[PDB]
Amino acid sequence: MGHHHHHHMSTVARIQFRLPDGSSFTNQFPSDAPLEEARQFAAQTVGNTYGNFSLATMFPRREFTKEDYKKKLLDLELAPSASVVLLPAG
Repeated sequence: MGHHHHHHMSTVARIQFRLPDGSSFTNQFPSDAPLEEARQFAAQTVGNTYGNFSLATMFPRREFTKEDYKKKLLDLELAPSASVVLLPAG
């Protein structure tokens, strides 16, 4: 685009966990911390409600795989902010 200044403020990522309810909750996830943390954190809240929900990013909409969870957050460019999409099954 036209810049040459990256990495200076911080080294963490921000994700917004949404849901069918309409609202969403924002959390703090480092650029290295596992992505599953956001998944388990949301699931731990309700315990058992969504069931078989699917998590994905807003754009460019590429879906999430088993590797996306095991790996870090910034691995898929989540910093400094990102959005998710819940696809519950019931």
